[PDB]
Amino acid sequence: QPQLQESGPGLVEASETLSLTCTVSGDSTGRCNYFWGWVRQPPGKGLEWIGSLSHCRSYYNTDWTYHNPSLKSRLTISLDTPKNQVFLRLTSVTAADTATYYCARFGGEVLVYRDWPKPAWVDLWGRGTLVTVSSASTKGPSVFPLAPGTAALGCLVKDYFPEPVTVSWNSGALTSGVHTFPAVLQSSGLYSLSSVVTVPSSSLGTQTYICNVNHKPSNTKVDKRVEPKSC
Amino acid sequence: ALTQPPSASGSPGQSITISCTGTSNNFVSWYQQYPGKAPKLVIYEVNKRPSGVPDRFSGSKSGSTASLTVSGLQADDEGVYYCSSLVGNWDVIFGGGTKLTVLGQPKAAPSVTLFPPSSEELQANKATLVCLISDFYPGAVTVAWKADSSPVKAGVETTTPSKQSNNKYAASSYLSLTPEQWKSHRSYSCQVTHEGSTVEKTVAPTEC
Repeated sequence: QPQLQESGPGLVEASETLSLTCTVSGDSTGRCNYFWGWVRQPPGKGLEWIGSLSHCRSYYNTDWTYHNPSLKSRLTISLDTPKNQVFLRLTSVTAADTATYYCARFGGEVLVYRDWPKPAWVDLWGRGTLVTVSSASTKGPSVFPLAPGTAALGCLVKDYFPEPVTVSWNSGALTSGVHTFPAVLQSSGLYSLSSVVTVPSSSLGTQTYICNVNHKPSNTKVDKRVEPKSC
Repeated sequence: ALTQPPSASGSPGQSITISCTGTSNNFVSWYQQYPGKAPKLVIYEVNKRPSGVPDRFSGSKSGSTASLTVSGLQADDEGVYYCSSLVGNWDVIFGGGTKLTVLGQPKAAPSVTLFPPSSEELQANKATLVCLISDFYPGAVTVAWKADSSPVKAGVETTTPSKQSNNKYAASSYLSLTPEQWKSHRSYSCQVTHEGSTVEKTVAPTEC
């Protein structure tokens, strides 16, 4: 089957330019059958249309370009049909433009239409490429305690870059009841995550609980003792 | 805009239908997506199936509602389904997605623990309320935050549910505040909706 392959930088600094190329194989972008364009998906969120365009060989005019209105002012999409490539350029980016970007082939009322073509559905998707937007340099985490039948306690692991961090408890001696969550990318362009463990309430006065945070990209390890609150 | 329910579920072999409201024309489509993978078109033009898509998937629509039916649910039908339509002259929009769970274990309501900002974070001039949501199934929730009795939208980040070691699901949600915001309100709440229940936990700056 045909393939759409995205290429381009996976990390772009804030207010700078996000550029991607899509290389089409096994089909020709110079057909009047389809539009070519882009869709993105922020981590943990839904799909968002970016836009699509057409430029086919014909005896009439076939140049059409449609953009998502909320992106248009900083959006350029283009086709180089001889190279069988589609291009995306998004300027003035912020962390909020962090997303998996998908090359997309759109069908609909395209070849035969009334008034204007109406590409409506994507029948071929690229694998997708994750582009993270942050101006951060490598930075180790700050670690704060989430202080506590059973009780939950944890560590809030803040403001690090890039991914990933890993977390253990009591140098690995505490594994039962542990859950470490996925990170969130914050508007600062830094990540945070939490790690939690559920333990017996009766152990809080007498058992020591330390989270061990490893951030290999910054060669940082942080150990944080989590104590019961004074109230 | 297109609106979909957050979650749908059924047992293997059963039929399920998920709705998408806000549609109009016949340029309705449906996509299936697995974690960490690209969506796949399963229905286009209301009821047409691409080659290779099982006849177990069908589409219908009435007026301002479109529906995807999956008959004979199979485990690997589990995933997130997006509806989509052409709107205006030539725009494409998407629904927010429905997580379709193919039931493989008992339903379980979430346990919710809400941590106030730590003294140490407040001393660092930041404040994060941490709402930790655990031991639930199906793995889909919606999280809302309140300041006193008022909805709060800004400063909220929520992770996608993922499996715990015991194979139930957990999720996390964060409300970022300034220390002044935290101290100036009577309380803050994390409200977690799961299937037909809501569980709300509340914390206060004046209480421990």
